[PDB]
Amino acid sequence: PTLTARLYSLLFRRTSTFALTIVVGALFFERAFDQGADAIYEHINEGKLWKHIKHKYE
Amino acid sequence: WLEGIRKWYYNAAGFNKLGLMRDDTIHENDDVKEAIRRLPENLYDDRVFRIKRALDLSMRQQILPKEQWTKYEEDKSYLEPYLKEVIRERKEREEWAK
Amino acid sequence: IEKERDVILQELQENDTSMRDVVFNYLHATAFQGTPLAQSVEGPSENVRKLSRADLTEYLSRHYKAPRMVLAAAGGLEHRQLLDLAQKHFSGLSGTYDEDAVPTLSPCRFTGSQICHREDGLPLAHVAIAVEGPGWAHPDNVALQVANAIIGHYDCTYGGGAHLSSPLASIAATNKLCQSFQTFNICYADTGLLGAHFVCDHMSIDDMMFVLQGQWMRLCTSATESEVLRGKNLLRNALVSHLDGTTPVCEDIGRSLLTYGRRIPLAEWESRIAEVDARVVREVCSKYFYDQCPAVAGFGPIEQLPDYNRIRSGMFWLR
Amino acid sequence: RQFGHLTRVRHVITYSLSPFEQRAFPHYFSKGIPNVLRRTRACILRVAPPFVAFYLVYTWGTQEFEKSKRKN
Amino acid sequence: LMKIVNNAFIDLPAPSNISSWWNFGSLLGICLILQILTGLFLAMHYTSDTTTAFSSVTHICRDVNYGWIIRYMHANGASMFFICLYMHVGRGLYYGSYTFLETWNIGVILLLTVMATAFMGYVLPWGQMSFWGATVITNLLSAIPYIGTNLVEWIWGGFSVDKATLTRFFAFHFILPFIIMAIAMVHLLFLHETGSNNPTGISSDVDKIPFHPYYTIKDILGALLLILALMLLVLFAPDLLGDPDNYTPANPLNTPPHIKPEWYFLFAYAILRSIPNKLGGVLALAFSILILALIPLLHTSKQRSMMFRPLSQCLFWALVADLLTLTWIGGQPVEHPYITIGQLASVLYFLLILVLMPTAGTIENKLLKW
Ligand code: HEM
Ligand code: HEM
Ligand SMILES: COc1ccc2c(O)c(C)c(-c3cncc(-c4ccc(OC(F)(F)F)cc4)c3)nc2c1
Repeated sequence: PTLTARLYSLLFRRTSTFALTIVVGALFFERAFDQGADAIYEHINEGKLWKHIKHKYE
Repeated sequence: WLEGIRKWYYNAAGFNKLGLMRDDTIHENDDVKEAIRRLPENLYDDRVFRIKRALDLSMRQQILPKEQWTKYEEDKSYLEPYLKEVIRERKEREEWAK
Repeated sequence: IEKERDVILQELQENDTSMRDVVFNYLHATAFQGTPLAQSVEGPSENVRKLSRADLTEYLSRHYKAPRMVLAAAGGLEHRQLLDLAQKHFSGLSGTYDEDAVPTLSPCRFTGSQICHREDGLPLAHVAIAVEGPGWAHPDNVALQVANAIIGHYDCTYGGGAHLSSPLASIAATNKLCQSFQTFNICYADTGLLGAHFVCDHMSIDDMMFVLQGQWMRLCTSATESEVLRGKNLLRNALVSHLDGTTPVCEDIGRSLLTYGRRIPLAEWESRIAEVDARVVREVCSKYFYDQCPAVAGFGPIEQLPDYNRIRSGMFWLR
Repeated sequence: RQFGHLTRVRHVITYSLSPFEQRAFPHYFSKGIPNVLRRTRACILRVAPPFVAFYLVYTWGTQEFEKSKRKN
Repeated sequence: LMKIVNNAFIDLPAPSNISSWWNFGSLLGICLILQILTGLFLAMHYTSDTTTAFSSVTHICRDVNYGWIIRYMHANGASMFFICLYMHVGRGLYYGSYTFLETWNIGVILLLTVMATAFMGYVLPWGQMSFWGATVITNLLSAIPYIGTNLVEWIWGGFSVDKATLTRFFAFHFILPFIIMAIAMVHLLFLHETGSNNPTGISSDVDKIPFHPYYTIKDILGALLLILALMLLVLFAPDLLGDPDNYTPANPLNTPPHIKPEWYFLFAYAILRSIPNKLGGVLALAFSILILALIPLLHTSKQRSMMFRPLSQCLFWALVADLLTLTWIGGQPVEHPYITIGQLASVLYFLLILVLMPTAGTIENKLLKW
């Protein structure tokens, strides 16, 4: 069967298991989202932030 | 001519576009509920459906085809004969106190 | 043909008052939409008016064939006596048919839906909720007959009252939430209906659908061997008590030879019962109750009836 | 108040499906869009003109305000 | 057995057709609860004295860990808290909910109770437009005969806005929202005796629905979009609705060029600047608000909504333009083009409400043979 059906049978069926997914998702989401977001901002503002220039003054 | 103007206003209002009649729309009021209570079951049970259908339309923000819209000449005043009776009863109660 | 045409139209007007029969007919209409099972046995009054002799000769010449049929009996006779008459009489049946004369049955599309026939003029409210069933031959039918039997059934004439075992029946007799209810499992060729029927005052529905669904989800999560054992002993007696008389026995023969192909003796039913315990019930009910899309039906002052998303909301727990 | 005795209704039927058995976005673009334009033309001539009138008095008042401050 | 009261949030009968316009009633319940949490955390670092207040905001906006976001979720958390009203009210007037007199007259009492609270709240940063705002606007009560010279000095706690004027606003400000929260639960109480209205104005007892899965998630949506338009301003244009002269500390000996309240009062202010007679200007100001309490006594159409009242629709959306005008005139200075406009619009506001809109439904009845 599809993946969606496999996900439901294991995770979204039991509300106990369900909730643990959400916490687990948040952790890897919290990590992944912050890395990707910063990369965009830095890429836009490349060479304008402190760390991008900090090497010159150590 | 005024009749043509009454007709245009009716279509402009648009409660024909929801299949309603005029008396289906009147403000719920003490003199009115009395009149509604006196309706027969056939005419009443039709009023309820004309309303409950219309609400089901405005929820979906839709209307009916032109074939089902209420026609101006067909705008039945089913409630006024009973309502004008009630208001007459009210003025007697007031006049009797005076 | 024209006399009985008038009679059957008179019967429908009578069956318009048998509120119970209406609900199941409304129920099958919604569970089994777009399929034959949505139809009634009696069909619409239109076809009753628009029928012909030709339509019947087609129906009879098509379906009544010996292979699809069964003769069976019970009582003070002998098998061998029955054969000598079958060959004498039933040897003449059309035991054959054209290349594609006999149809076959495909599975039918269950669906999750609701039908709410509002009629406040009538004093009581019939309700019926159910789900998709296994079918006849599916073995977990046995376990479910227990599960229904745990819930049991009730009328306002039963003198047990509060002291009954089914906590649904106990509560209902206490608080007078209802006048009646029951638990059915209709079994079709490869599917069926599973649920319950109940009657109650228009100011008492919401309390029933909150306790009824609770007991289902109770079983899906936690049921004890004692009450399962209580249910098993009921299922034993029902099969035995149902088989008392030459008539219901040959019924059990006839349909079982059509549904299962053979008959099952009570020894084998007991053997299938014996393999039941609490673990079986938790699983099977979890397959067919827990977090499913049921069919719902109503007839009468059903204003208090929870909307289907609330019914469906209660088909699971947050536990 | 509560459900059950709010009013009286008779000979009315409702049919409904389970949301898990139907799409949440049926004909979302195919049918929804002209309904909007239909919902738009039905009312727009009653909403527009005072705001249309506003934009003019906004500019005309703005320009005349400017010209007042300039010189002879 | 509280949660029989939660049936007003779960098993409550509600109609089926109601569109987004009704969500603005709930959102105030979010803004209010949102704003209280923010303004509280501002109290932790605010000082009610004149020599320390303006800096205290700086302590927040500079040295505190994310103190700055809270200031702007809170200031602009008041602006959005009045976009919500003015649409929450316009519903009540356009769809004709004002027939629930008990609620409406309390709807007014919530409005005033608020729209003075922002006035007090705008002082607390203690800048120019804060001070001079309060200096001008309190003096209007001086126009009243035989009292005003006594009452204004009393409110000030002195003879001009000074320390004790500030410190008491901070206390009148950080309390009334807890009084507003009461009146809301009151305001709902008389609503849950009648149940809400629909676009049609028709009794919806037949097509009611619960509230737990349907409008809840609808309010979760509508609340989410609100948090967008708030945080956009906080994260993309925080000085937009502000006024930069506020970021100069108060100087009572240096009047700013443009004195004005913030955008959400200005239509009131334009009405005042329209009239030259001072006292007569005031009674117009208070009447521009209190006129809401005269609406139901001016209901004339035997219908309720305005989906089915064409002429009133055209007049209604004209009233909105008159408001938007008055919002604009008040923000702009006082000169011969804008004086003339500000006079006409203000006359329309009272004229249109009292005369035309009643007159319309009378006419509309006549066409329907009523
Ligand atoms: C309920 C209606 C309220 C309205 C209309 C309102 C409005 C305002 C406005 C517009 C400001 C100006 C802020 C600025 O310009 O930076 C302000 C300041 C302030 N508000 Fe609110 N507010 C309300 C409730 C509250 C509540 C409930 C609290 C605390 C729990 C609070 C605490 C403050 C404080 C301490 C200030 C001064 C600090 C500062 O402005 O930086 N306010 N209020
Ligand atoms: C702190 C301020 C307020 C709070 C907390 C509040 C809260 C609410 C809520 C949650 C509702 C139900 C949703 C709705 O019907 O739209 C409501 C209804 C209503 N509000 Fe308020 N509101 C406030 C301000 C106002 C104001 C200022 C007015 C009038 C000037 C008003 C007039 C009404 C009316 C007439 C209704 C009922 C209308 C109907 O149900 O058709 N409210 N209020
Ligand atoms: C049918 O119209 C009505 C009728 C009666 C209503 C009523 O009696 C109340 C109390 C309210 C209400 C008032 N404040 C706040 C909320 C709220 C809703 C979702 C939240 O959840 C989150 F998503 F976080 F915003 C948080 C708060 C709801 N709304 C009514 C809307």
